[PDB]
Amino acid sequence: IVGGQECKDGECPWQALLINEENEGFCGGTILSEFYILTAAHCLYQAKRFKVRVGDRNTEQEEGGEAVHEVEVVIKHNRFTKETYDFDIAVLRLKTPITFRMNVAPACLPERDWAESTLMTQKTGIVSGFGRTHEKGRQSTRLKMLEVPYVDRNSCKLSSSFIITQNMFCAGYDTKQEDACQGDSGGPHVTRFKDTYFVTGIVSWGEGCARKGKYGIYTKVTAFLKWIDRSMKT
Amino acid sequence: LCSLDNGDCDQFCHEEQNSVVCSCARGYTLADNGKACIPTGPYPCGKQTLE
Ligand SMILES: O=C1[C@@H](NS(=O)(=O)c2cc3ncccc3s2)CCN1Cc1cc2ccncc2[nH]1
Ligand SMILES: [Ca+2]
Repeated sequence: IVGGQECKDGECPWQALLINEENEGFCGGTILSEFYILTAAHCLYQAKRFKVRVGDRNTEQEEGGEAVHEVEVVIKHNRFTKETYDFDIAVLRLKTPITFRMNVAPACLPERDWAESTLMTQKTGIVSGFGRTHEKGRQSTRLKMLEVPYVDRNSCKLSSSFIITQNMFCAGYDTKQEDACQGDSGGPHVTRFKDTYFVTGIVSWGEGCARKGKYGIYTKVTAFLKWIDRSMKT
Repeated sequence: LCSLDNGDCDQFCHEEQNSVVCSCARGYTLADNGKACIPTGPYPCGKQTLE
């Protein structure tokens, strides 16, 4: 995350991290329930073998609440397309259930219509992760969070150099040096409504990170709510 | 209706038969006032952890 602040104790409990064979995080995830993690389908190509760590806030000091979980099933969207990042969504069923505690809790799944009219019309959403703090920097050691305004679909479609399918949306700033980045991918985009956070997006991609005239592109979770529900039963 | 302050609902709002009906995410129970959402157990979804 470029800019923004680090998540303080218990502020981003739904944050999950996908870690590779060498224990380094390469993508993010969102805790949907004790058995399911919502991530980006394009991350499943980032590493051969990987696990999901939860309750982590400082990858440089075992604070106690951390918990590593093996992945039992990887449910990638059948229509995901590598060349364009379309249908960038995947659900992970864990071998063992996540025990909710401080810094380990799920994000709420909203209902499509209500989310699109009420949640996505909010001024802002919240993106978070352990991803780079600079376009060409190193991954972050501390979990960070950034308030990213929702971007008008057209101003966003116009700004992008690649096709913004109906399965994605834009968020972030036009010029302000604040934006998700590499490593944050697959991570959560949540919108707060009356002190309860609802998952509204999956960090998908972007042209660089926090570049001017460019925004952050997220997978439109509201367009895959029926899909998520079915994947969390198989 | 639901366009007016979310229909007074804590969470989901749907306009049925020209009326407003509130509902909640899995893990919550609609309060007796049919608007508020009460958590079913500990660590309900969408809530930052305090203990
Ligand atoms: O800079 C970049 C991107 N390269 S490109 O601009 O040439 C793009 C080429 C491309 N081709 C097809 C669809 C979308 C793109 S974007 C790819 C990922 N990344 C790194 C990157 C990952 C990430 C996650 C969240 N926010 C910003 C982010 N930038
Ligand atoms: Ca730690």
